[PDB]
Amino acid sequence: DVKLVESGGGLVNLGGSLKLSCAASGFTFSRYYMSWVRQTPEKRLELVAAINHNSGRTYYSDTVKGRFTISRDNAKNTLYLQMSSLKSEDTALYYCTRHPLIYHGNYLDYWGQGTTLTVSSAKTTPPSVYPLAPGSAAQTNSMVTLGCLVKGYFPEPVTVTWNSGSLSSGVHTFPAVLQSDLYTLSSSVTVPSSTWPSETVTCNVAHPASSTKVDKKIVPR
Amino acid sequence: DIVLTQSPASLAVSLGQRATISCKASQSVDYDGDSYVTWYQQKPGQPPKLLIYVASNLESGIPARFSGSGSGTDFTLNIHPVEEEDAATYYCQQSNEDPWTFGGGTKLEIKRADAAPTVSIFPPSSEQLTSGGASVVCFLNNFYPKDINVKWKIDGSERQNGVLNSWTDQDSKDSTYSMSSTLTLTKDEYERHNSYTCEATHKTSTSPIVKSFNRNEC
Repeated sequence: DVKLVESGGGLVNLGGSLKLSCAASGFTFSRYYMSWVRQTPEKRLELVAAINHNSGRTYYSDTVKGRFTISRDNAKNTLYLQMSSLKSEDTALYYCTRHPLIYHGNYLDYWGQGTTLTVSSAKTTPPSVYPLAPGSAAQTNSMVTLGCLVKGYFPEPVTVTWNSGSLSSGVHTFPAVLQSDLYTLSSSVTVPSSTWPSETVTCNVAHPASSTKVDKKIVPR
Repeated sequence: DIVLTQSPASLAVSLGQRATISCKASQSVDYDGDSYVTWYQQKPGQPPKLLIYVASNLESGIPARFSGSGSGTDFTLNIHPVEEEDAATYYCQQSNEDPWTFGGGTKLEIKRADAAPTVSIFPPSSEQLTSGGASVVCFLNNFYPKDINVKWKIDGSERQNGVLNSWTDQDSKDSTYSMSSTLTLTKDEYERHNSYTCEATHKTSTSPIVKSFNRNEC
């Protein structure tokens, strides 16, 4: 099975530079056309650059022409994007993409998981993780809701877990919103009422850009 | 460049029904027996998958419920019947001219029955007050029609500055939506008022769902 896994993304300053990598397996890499496509925060997709099987031909969008460089090593089964003079507009999730052979299949056959690029003057900041518990006069029905407030981090992403996975089926983690220059998001979980007093409920919160990880037990009031 | 505009931006279709997504191109894209238009499906947090290539060729493995058509400047994707896991943003891509161009995408919302939100409200944590801040959080969970309204009232006085709302993507398991609204203010501000109220209005009730606490009560 074809698999593409990209890496090297993270925060970088304006005017800055950073090289992305895409690792390929499950197919004869030397036969294929390869491209980078980026998805903006607002979900628009755009092909930044492409390269053929033998590095004989490369294409760049006009917005990246002269700042980016695409390369490949057919022996290592790796593709690269060398970026420079980074602008805020470059901020995106970058996928590497395979083309099918010979107009056979679709002009982009397979995509990776993406690696994230944040171009910004703002600084890497870990979050504060506050516990959200109901007041002592709480909502005593068959189920109770609890949460954590993950506030003041930068850049994306965060990951939120609850009791390290076991509580997945009742979790809503809401997408982050941007304030002064910091993301806040929240996350709820529901658990039978007859469980919350006597049982631990714990949000696991990681922020990879700051190598943060904290787990906050939710305590009643 | 070939601008690719996708209407509508979102479409809500019931399970069993048909969905159709349009992709209009600013110039013709039809290179003879081949119109080079691709459709891609993206579930949130997932990487896009190839759905249809060269306008109407079904890629290997995709269900026959997905089909593609069109010529010149007008192209179309159909899914029929729609099923649960078609919740996604579908994209059209041109590839007859450099630069290869994408449409802005069209979200397909799954149309289920009306369901009212479960509302819950949460005081500022001791641990936040200690740092000199105060956020009050309200959860409107598992509701349908995405459409809602949250009123944040302080001592029975609507307030709106410092309010941050977020919406989740439609739920894969039950096709509902969910939202959080968070009122933030400083600790001192928090300490000048008694009642903090989250009110939710949804098309399934004329009576608002009202959830509150008093800072002074117990």
